[PDB]
Amino acid sequence: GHQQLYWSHPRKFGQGSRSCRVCSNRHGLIRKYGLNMCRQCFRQYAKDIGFIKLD
Amino acid sequence: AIHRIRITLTSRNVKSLEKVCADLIRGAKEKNLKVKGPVRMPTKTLRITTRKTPCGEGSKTWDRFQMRIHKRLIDLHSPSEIVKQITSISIEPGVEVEVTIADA
Amino acid sequence: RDKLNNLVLFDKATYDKLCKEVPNYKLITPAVVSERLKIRGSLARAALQELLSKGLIKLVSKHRAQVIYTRNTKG
Amino acid sequence: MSLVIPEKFQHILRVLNTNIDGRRKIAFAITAIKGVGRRYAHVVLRKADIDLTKRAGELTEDEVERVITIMQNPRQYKIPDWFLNRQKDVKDGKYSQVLANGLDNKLREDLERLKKIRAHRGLRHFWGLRVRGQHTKTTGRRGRT
Amino acid sequence: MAVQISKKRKFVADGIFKAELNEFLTRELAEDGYSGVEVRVTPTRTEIIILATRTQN
Amino acid sequence: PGVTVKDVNQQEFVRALAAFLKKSGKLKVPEWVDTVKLAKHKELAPYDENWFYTRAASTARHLYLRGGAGVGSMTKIYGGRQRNGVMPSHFSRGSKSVARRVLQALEGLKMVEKDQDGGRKLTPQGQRDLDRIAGQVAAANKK
Amino acid sequence: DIKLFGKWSTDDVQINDISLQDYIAVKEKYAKYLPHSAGRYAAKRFRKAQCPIVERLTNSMMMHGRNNGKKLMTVRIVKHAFEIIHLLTGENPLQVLVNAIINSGPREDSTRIGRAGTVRRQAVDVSPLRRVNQAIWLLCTGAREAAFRNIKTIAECLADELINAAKGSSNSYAIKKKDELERVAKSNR
Amino acid sequence: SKGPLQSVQVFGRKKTATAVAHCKRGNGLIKVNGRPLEMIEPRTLQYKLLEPVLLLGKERFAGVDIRVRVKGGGHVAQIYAIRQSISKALVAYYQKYVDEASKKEIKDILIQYDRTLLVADPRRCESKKFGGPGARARYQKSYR
Amino acid sequence: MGRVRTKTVKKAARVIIEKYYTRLGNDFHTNKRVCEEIAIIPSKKLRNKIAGYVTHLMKRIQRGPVRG
RNA sequence: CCGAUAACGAACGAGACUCUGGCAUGCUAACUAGUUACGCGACCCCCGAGCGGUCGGCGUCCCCCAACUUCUUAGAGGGACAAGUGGCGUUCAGCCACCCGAGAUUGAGCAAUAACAGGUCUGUGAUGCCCUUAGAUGUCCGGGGCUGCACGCGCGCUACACUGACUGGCUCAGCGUGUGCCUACCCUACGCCGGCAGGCGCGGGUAACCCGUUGAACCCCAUUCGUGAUGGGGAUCGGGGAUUGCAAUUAUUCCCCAUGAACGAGGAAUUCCCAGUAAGUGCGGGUCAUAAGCUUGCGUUGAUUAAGUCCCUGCCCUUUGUACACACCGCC
Ligand SMILES: [Mg+2]
Repeated sequence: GHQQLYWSHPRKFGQGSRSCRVCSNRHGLIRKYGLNMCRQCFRQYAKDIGFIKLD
Repeated sequence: AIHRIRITLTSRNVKSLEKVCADLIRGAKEKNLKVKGPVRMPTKTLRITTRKTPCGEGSKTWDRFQMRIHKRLIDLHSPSEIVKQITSISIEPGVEVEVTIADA
Repeated sequence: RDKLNNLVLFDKATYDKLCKEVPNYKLITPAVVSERLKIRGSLARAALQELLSKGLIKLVSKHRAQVIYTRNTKG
Repeated sequence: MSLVIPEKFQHILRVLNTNIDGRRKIAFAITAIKGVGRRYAHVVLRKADIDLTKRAGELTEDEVERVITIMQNPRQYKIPDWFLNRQKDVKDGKYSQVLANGLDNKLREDLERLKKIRAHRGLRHFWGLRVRGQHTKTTGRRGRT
Repeated sequence: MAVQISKKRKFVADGIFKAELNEFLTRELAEDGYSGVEVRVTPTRTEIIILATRTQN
Repeated sequence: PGVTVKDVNQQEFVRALAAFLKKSGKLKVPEWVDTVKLAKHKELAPYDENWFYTRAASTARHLYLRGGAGVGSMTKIYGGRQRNGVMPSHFSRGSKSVARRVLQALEGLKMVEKDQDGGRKLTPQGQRDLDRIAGQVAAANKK
Repeated sequence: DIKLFGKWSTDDVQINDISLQDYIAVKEKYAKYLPHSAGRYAAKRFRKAQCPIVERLTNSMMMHGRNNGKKLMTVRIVKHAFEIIHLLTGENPLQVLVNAIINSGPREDSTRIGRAGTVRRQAVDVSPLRRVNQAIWLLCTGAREAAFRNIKTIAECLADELINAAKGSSNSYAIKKKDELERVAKSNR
Repeated sequence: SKGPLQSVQVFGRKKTATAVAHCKRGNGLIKVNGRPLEMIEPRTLQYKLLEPVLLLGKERFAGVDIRVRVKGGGHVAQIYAIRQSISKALVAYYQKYVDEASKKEIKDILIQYDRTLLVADPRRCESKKFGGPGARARYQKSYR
Repeated sequence: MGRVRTKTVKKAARVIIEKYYTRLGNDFHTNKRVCEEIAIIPSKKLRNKIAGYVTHLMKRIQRGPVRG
């Protein structure tokens, strides 16, 4: 409808408040260190970010 | 002026962090500054465990991602003025440097 | 072997049995006297501490779960 | 002294509508009364001023009726209001602690009220199902087959 | 202080920034012989190097 | 041959000081001591009626070990395992007001003072009394 | 000499059989004040042999779920029980234990894979190390089973288990399961 | 009569349990964390604390004061570090203040009875893996 | 068990022995140090494993005709 | 890997490699870690010590106004290689025991060619094809649902107790984490109120600076219980009170008073495992406005049997037969 009810329902928390910054998905989010990255996109940029595998 | 300056360095590779430590304190040693030793702060290990598969089928295998953060503190406390003598930074990529007066 | 239903408190026929033959054998615990005189076991702890104040029975261990006593030297 | 069993001994008593064993501790004997729990028992013996280690079978009859009447009027014997059962009553609002068959029929009164108003818990209780909203998928099968 | 962020969040944010930068550089400069990005960032100002085989385009 | 409370068994000492407080009943023993549980993780109230003298004796001995503790620091020390029923066991602290009213009554005895910072520590008067019972419980240990 | 638990000097005890003379470890070389040691005895074969047998009984006394790591409760009940047997017999508790070990060690057994007559097929005699290992377990289990639904405790249950094994009265579960084994081994020769 | 600066500080660690002894020339006295050697939580295991001192005789301890401190570990692993620290501190005093022949007559008794009094236990832990609930334990795999 | 030496460790060890026979003896720790300046071995673990094979080969070449 | 050798020279994998734990009183450092010494106090002493003892009570980078790295932290390095002795072995390749040694097998990560019609188009502004596209299979809003139960299956937690439960006292960890671009929501010291769940102010920490000396659980020492479906057990259910959120009914969660169910060691079958293992046992992280019975990690306590075999189940090399080649779940 009009601007008053097109986005009426609040989204201050929950999965609806936070989405992935890369693939724009609300599942598998890694909020540790405020990554806000998709569970698979995190591995995609793992080398670029600097997370190495040691053990 | 009379000043005391605390310098802290933080990077991801210890080799270039020990190099940026070495050359800065070495120049002060020639410039007659009283340099406290490099304070090796405990290394912050940023570990994240993430499921390898994107779909959830398999033998339930994970992935352990380590990220090492090393901090070293160097104190440049000579009784005389220090700020004008040290103007260069001569820093390298991968490190973050910091200047702070001992007041705060 | 359906229930033990031991007397919670003594009567005349077991009060004298405790005080005439129990301080006669070396191996005495609240457990052993329970299977001999058919007593409860909480009462046995009360009776044993009575006999320690009466002074006819020596102490050996005194632990919170395994408290043991003994007879004095004979002869 | 581990003395002999008291002569005036009730092997099993009879308090209100139930019986308590006289061969055990008095505090854990009155817990056999429906509505009377352990925490209730170990606060009414302190407020009635009695020995604790005494067995249930050596309570004198005036001590017996004292503990009963202490629990019979818990509102006026320094017992805190957050310790009763039917506190903030639906029926009359007053704060009560019932320890008899009246507890059983006040559970009946609450249950029949839910049936009357046909709430969700009333209907769930009618069918015999769980009412606390837990999963019914794989449990509760012992009472079925 | 509260003005800044912790070292844990700061380095992660920089890694996020590098990953965002490289992906955009690859996407915008796909046909331009682009290879990779190395950033030599100083607190005074940020400075970025784009590695490519052909610079006239 | 001096005697310090740290030089003997603490368990024998803490019972000695609780009875010492029992005879000198000037301590503020509140009106609900016969009612409450000492902790959230405890299902049964303690058997001893003078558990208040027990807790006061316990915390004073602790304050000599280290000062600056607050109400939260006490309830952390006095915390214990919670069975939690069907769920796996957790850890829970004690009762906050129980520690708070014990601590308040201690200044009623004038043996502990609030610090310049948060928490409280011993007065030399309280330090005198803690070691005062330490001497006699050490003498009773030898003889 | 070592005064285990403050008393019961280890220099007086003996092993009556030479198959076990070098496979029991209460000697003066293995004389320890306390039966508790994180000595890493079991990291190698033929190395638990030099582990003190009192230590081995202590380790083997904790079983069945709730008691697998709890060792302080075990050492204390071992201490309570050893005074109990010393009281009930008048002599060295290690001598009570050593007689229990020898008399409860199953001298032979039987083990096969194929179709069997009753339980096993062929009789194979055990090693002296197996003799000590099985005797320790059988004594521990007899105490463990005797203290499950009775008012008696672990120390006294272990006491009668060791005593009935040491003398021999077919009341010890350590010898009763031993003879039940010897019957099957002899019959399946 | 007032000889200054005759002291050593010797540690011992096992299963992360750290004990640091402050050995000094003084009266025969043993204290850990300001507490008597006898007054300690594991009275059942106190004979392990008495095990070093008994095996050497208080003659060697009369002219030595020991001040141990513990900053971690468990309960019984704490003791096994403590007893090692005490004996190693004593033989370190005897190493650099008297002849090491005195160290030999006291080292051989330590090494013959238990090498843990001189060489600490090196086994620490093993990390848990994502296959199951433990370092080696795996979950209950099921086929139907 | 499981300490047999791979091709890499054996091949370099044979070569350096027959090139610097005059500069090599039978002490292991001396042997592990000579190989540092006559061969650039990136691994400290690899260099003293070679020297372990060097001591064995020197112990046999002093008595019999090794293939080196 | 040694050896012969129609082979010769090689490639990858294994090995090697990184990280992790193990000794380093060797070096370098350390007021965002401390230890000793000294000087103040406070107490117990005193018959009297007086360098008696304790203090995580105060101090000596509150820059002239102590020394040092033993404890802590992390860099540079060393150190282990079957180095030495005996034996076995072609006396080679290599194997076994042992002295000395911190360690004589610490665990992970990586992981060859080739393949599966194995899983993912519900991760992606990765995508082909097909479908829909305005009464939308797009998007928004409200409500319901994913919870629903005669039943079977699988992963798990809690018990059946006395090697225990309850009550009080004593007394210890290491991981690791904390205030937001979007995006609102941190971790909490202390003081007061409430019995508890909680509430109200005074701060601190963007962190070896505060939580936090992370006073965890287990256990240690004493009390009650006393072999009963019991003070085991807490299932089911009633009443009441609090926080989070617009929203708590189908009960988010927690607390308090109540009922106290089955269950008294579990059939056929079957999982995991060789030393800091299993197991007991709590604590971090993730999921999170609200949160763990899960999961990923950490810590406390710490055993038994075994140093072997191809018997049941499979695997690798060689030989062999095949009517198999979708390859024995074959063929016929
Ligand atoms: Mg009751």
